[PDB]
Amino acid sequence: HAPRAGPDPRLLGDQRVLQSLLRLEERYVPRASYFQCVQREIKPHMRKMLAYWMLEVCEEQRCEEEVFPLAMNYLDRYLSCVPTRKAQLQLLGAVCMLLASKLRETTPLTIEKLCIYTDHAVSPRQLRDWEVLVLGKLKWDLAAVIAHDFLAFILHRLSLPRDRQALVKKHAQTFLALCATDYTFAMYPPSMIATGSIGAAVQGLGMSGDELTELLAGITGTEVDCLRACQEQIEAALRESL
Amino acid sequence: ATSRYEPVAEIGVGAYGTVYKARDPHSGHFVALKSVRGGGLPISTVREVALLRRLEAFEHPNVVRLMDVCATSDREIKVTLVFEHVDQDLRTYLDKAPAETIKDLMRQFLRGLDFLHANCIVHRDLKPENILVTSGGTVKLADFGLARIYSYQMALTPVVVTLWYRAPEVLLQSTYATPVDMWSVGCIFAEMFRRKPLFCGNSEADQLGKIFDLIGLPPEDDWPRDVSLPRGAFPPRGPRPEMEESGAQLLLEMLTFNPHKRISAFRALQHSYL
Ligand SMILES: CCN1CCN(Cc2ccc(Nc3ncc(F)c(-c4cc(F)c5nc(C)n(C(C)C)c5c4)n3)nc2)CC1
Repeated sequence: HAPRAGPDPRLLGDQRVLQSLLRLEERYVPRASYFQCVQREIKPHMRKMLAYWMLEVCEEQRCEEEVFPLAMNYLDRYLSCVPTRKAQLQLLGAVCMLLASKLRETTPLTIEKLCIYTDHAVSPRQLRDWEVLVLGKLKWDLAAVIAHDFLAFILHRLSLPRDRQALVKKHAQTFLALCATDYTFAMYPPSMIATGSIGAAVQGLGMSGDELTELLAGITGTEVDCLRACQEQIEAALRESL
Repeated sequence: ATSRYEPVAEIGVGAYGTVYKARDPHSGHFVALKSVRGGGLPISTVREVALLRRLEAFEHPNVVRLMDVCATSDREIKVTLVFEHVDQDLRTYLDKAPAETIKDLMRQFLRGLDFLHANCIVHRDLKPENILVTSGGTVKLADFGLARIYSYQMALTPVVVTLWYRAPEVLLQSTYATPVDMWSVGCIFAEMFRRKPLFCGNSEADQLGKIFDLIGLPPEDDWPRDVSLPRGAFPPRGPRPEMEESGAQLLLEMLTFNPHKRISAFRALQHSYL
C-alpha cells in the first residue's frame, strides 16, 4: 500500500551513475552572487530568515529531506535572474517549496497547506500565479542535483555496515539543511556539500580523519585541501548558526 | 518574427490531456504538441517536464527531444509541451513488412533505457505505444509523465505500469526499482516476434497467473516477503515462439521473477545475441 524505495545496488554500484551526477551538478549551481548586482532590496540576512522559515515549514510538515534544499536551489536560481522586492520573498519561498514538493514527494505540499504558514494576506490565487511565474523563469528545470542526492552514493562506498550508517545519515542531514540556510555555501558544488557534511558527521561521531578526507575527495574527484576547507566551514557554520 | 504550429491530427488522448501532430502552415515543418488538461499545475506535468529538461542536456538519440514548454492564459491556464515530431510508434513500424532490424531496434531500445537508468530515471510505463520510431528507423522513447528519479528511502507510488506490462513484484504490491522497466522490455522484445501481447491478463491476479504459466511458479526462496498474497495461492507451473537460440536466453533473463537477478539494460546490450 505504501512502499518505500530500497537501496538499488544496480544504481549505487554503477560508477556511471555517480559520474552522471557529477557531470550534471554544475548545471544547477546558481550563477553568481546576486546580492551585489541583481538584488538591491533583498539582503543576505533576509535570505537566511526566509530559509529558516522554509525549513520550519518543511520540518513541521515532515517533508522528505530533499524538499527544503531543493526549494532553496529554486530560490537562489530565481533571485539570480529576477530582481525581486522584500515584500514578495515569502510568496516566492512558498512557491519554491510547493514545486520542490510536487517534484519529489508522493504526498506533496498543497497550496492550502502553505496558506497556514504564509501571512494571511497571501492568497491561493497568488500562489497559483507565482508557481507559473517561477516555472517560467527557471525554464521548468526543476530536477536539480542537490547535495542529498549524493548521500546514498557516498555512504555506499564506505564499508561501515548499513545499520551503523543510521546515525551518520541522520547527523549528515543536519549539516545538509544547515548549508542550505547559509548563503556562503550557495555556490559550492552539491557533491562538495555532501562529502563535507558526511565528513563532519562521521568525524563528529567517531580509519582516521585524513584518510577519510582523502577517500571522500577521491570519491568525487575533488581536491583534498578543498574538501578539508569546506568541511571546516560547515563545522564552523553549525557552531555559529546563531 | 513569430510562427505558429497548427494542429493537423490528434495522435493520442489520455487523462494527461491530448497529443497532437502540428504543422507550421508557412514552413511546413512538423512538431508534436502535448497539451496539459487552491490547485496548481498537475504533478505529472511538473515531473515529466523536469525529467525531460534534465535529460535535454545530453541530446541522446533514443529519447524524444523536448523543444519548448509554453504556458498561456482566462481563469484556466493551458500548458503545451513541444516535441520534435516522430512519424510513428513501434506498432505502426512493425506491421510494415527481417530479424536484422529487430536486433538494431532492440539495440537502440536498450541504449535509450540504459541511458535513463544510468541517469537515475525509471520510466514505469514502457509499452509499444510509448516506443516511437522515426522514418529513418531511429527508436525514440516517449511519455515520461509516469517517470521518476529513483532516490533511496523515498516513498513510491504503489501501482505503476499498465497491466499487461507490469512486473510481478508490482502486481504483488511489493517494492520495486529499475528492473520494472526491464520486465517491460522483455514483454516488448517478445511482442516484436508475436505481434500480439504476451500476457493479456484480465486483472492483477489473472496477469500473475498468465505470467506463471510461462515462466513457471517461483519456489519459495524467490517469493517476495513484503506481499500479502502467498505463494501457495497459485498453481504450480513449468517453463515453456519463433526467435533464435541466444535470443530466447536473453528474453528469459529479462523475464526473471526476482528483480535482483533480472538482467540489466547494460548487460543485455552486451549479450551474444546483439
Ligand atoms: C490515433 C492513432 N494513430 C495511429 C497510432 N499513432 C501512434 C503515434 C504516436 C505518436 C506519434 N508521434 C509523436 N512524435 C513525437 C512525440 F514526442 C510524441 C509523444 C510525446 C509525448 F509526450 C507523449 N505522451 C504520450 C502519452 N504519448 C502517446 C501519444 C504515445 C506521446 C507521444 N509522439 N506518432 C504516432 C497515433 C495516430
